[PDB]
Amino acid sequence: MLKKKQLTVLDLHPGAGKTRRVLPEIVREAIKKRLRTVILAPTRVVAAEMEEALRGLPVRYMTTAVNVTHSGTEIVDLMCHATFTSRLLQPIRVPNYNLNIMDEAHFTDPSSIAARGYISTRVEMGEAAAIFMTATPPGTRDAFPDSNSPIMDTEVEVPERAWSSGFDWVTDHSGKTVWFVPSVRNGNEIAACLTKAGKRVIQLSRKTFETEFQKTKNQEWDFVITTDISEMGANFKADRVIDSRRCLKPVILDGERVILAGPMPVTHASAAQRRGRIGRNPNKPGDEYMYGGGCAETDEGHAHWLEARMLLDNIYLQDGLIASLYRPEADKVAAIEGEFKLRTEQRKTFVELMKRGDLPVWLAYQVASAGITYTDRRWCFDGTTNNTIMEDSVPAEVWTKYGEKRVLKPRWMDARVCSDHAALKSFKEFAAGKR
Ligand SMILES: COc1ccc2[nH]cc(CN(C)C)c2c1
Repeated sequence: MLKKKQLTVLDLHPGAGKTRRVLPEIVREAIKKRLRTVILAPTRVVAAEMEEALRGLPVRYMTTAVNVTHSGTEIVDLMCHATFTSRLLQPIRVPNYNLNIMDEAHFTDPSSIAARGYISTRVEMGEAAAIFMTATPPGTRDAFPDSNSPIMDTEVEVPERAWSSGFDWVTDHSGKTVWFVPSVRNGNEIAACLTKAGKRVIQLSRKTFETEFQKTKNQEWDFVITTDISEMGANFKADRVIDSRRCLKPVILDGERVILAGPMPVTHASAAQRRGRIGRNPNKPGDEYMYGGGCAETDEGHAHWLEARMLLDNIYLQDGLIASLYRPEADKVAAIEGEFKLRTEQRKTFVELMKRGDLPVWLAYQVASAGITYTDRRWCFDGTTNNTIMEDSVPAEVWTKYGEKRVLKPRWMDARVCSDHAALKSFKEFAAGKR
């Protein structure tokens, strides 16, 4: 696998040992060959599982995930997908890694797509080797891959709302259930229904993931209610997955606004990763997968692939050259390589709006490309009336940095800034100049 100009897709089935058995063998070989190596974890929870698997190999942990003292002699770096892309965008030297290993390489967050595009471009140029580890590479059509033990697959109607009757099979279960919901808000309503029926529920989403995931280890629980983030290598001691098979799709309408479309069907990759949370113990057959809909290729036209192009257009590769998307996912967006390339100062603004501002890529780009500076929040208030953000069915209001109460009415509307209570709270703090 470790020959230059090679990209290997390590597509062993979920629970086959990619992370705990194969990755340490690769790293040991890399260190033997003196290859400067990066290991890309999708989340800090995976970064911590990798540290355990790699314990006593010389690896530099470039993450808060882990508390380890580095010797300064490591040639193997480990960091999150998002950190890799972040450091590429910033005026910080990223070494030209000879070997690029991406774990959970199916991850469809914009920074992950961009990282794959950058790495695969370097391999295509003959500059580096790469290994993408995932049971579900781009365009997979198999929602039911092999498992360590047999799975009971049942097509069943799955609740997406509180229920009073008709789903006795959900609560009649005496084991532990991981339930994939299409949104935080939908998870909140299901979680409250289960709690009222006496169940112990933990809720996971992107913003709460590291903190809340520890509860699945530290305390007893009956249900985990999670968004699609638990597709990226999150392990549970569970015997059932309930899968809505639905997700929200960010969609850019008329180049002008982002809406959250759906819920609509997940991809086959997503369905296989949701299912792949169970059947992992060869000694525990008959884990159950209950699925509530079909799969479809809903990544086509999904805003994440356009956002990935915005990131890659702003990463230096060589002279004016621009990294392409990884070939199998390059048709998911109709974008012109370089159309989003920003001048030095606008690019700095773009980066800060993402890193400090915590704005979605698409929205960061609109602001930066309009020549607005990072701390100038007038655009949060000067949009058309149709861009008014609602809070409990009244216009949301914030005090501006000037001390004026104003209606939140952003010049560009991205539904992700107000998709749930936590998101809207964060965007109000931004509009107020609080970060
Ligand atoms: C106070 O102003 C309001 C309250 C409720 C509303 N429902 C629809 C609109 C108009 N839209 C631009 C928010 C509206 C305005």
